[PDB]
Amino acid sequence: KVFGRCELAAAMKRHGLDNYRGYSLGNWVCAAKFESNFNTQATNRNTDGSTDYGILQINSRWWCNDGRTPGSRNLCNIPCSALLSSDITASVNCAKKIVSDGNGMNAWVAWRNRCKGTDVQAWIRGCRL
Ligand SMILES: CC(=O)N[C@@H]1[C@@H](O)[C@H](O[C@@H]2O[C@H](CO)[C@@H](O[C@@H]3O[C@H](CO)[C@@H](O[C@@H]4O[C@H](CO)[C@@H](O)[C@H](O)[C@H]4NC(C)=O)[C@H](O)[C@H]3NC(C)=O)[C@H](O)[C@H]2NC(C)=O)[C@@H](CO)O[C@H]1O
Ligand SMILES: [Cl-]
Ligand SMILES: [Cl-]
Ligand SMILES: [Cl-]
Ligand SMILES: [Cl-]
Ligand code: NA
Repeated sequence: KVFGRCELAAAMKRHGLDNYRGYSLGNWVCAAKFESNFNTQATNRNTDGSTDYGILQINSRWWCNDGRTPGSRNLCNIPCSALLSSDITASVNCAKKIVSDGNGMNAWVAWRNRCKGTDVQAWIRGCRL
């Protein structure tokens, strides 16, 4: 599923991601834009053999099981394929664990390089919410 911008903002807010660990909704929408282009089916292979999955490009080295990242963890206790669902519940629940793990949203490379420090509230402009 390719979400619209406000559609994704609304889904994230409903699932309690807005202001989670102090990160306003626009931070999360910006992160999703540049991680996945709002596409729940996005995947990307990393140099270490891990893969990033879904709307928030969650990495199999730490967070989910894909059976092909030897020596990795599965800290969200989920198959990585669950992070590709049109329903973003699994991705949001896992993202809450990630952003709580010490480094905040710096876990998302695209957030750190393209969203952090910018006018992220613009990502929810026009949305009813
Ligand atoms: C080349 C490149 O940049 N590729 C991107 C991927 O790196 C990225 O997916 C992210 O992958 C990184 C690296 O594996 C991962 O970051 C690591 O996360 C773990 C878990 O949170 C950290 O370990 C914690 O460190 C804190 C701080 O000391 C400890 O307090 C805590 O106890 C540790 N937790 C555990 C379980 O040990 C690592 O420190 C951290 N490493 C680095 C270098 O930051 C991110 O979590 C991954 N992000 C996501 C969203 O999964 C991927 C993301 O889409 O994007 C690639 O492009
Ligand atoms: Cl957009
Ligand atoms: Cl594995
Ligand atoms: Cl980047
Ligand atoms: Cl915001
Ligand atoms: Na894993």
